[PDB]
Amino acid sequence: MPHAFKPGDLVFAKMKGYPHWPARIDDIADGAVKPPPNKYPIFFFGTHETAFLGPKDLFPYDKSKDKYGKPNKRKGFNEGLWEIQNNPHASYS
Ligand SMILES: CS(=O)(=O)N1CCC(O)CC1
Repeated sequence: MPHAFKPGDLVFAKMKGYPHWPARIDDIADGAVKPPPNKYPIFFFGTHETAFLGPKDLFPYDKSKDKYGKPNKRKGFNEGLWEIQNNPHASYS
């Protein structure tokens, strides 16, 4: 059975107006801004941006890759696909 989400989990993250996007649950660094209650820090591969999202918008990567892991025109997406597949736990600072 599933556990709750935890830092390092790989997902497709969905925001309004964007296709399901390769992403990870981030850690919060000591001294860094924490997300709101009930939200996780989501690092989106390719664009390297963070947003705060709840589980409803988070699709586990293994299960979802066959549907969502196809090239997309949007900026950063295809770079994103390479990252999540090839070095999803790397520092992208
Ligand atoms: C799916 S995306 O384009 O990487 N996206 C992440 C950050 C958000 O605020 C909007 C842009």
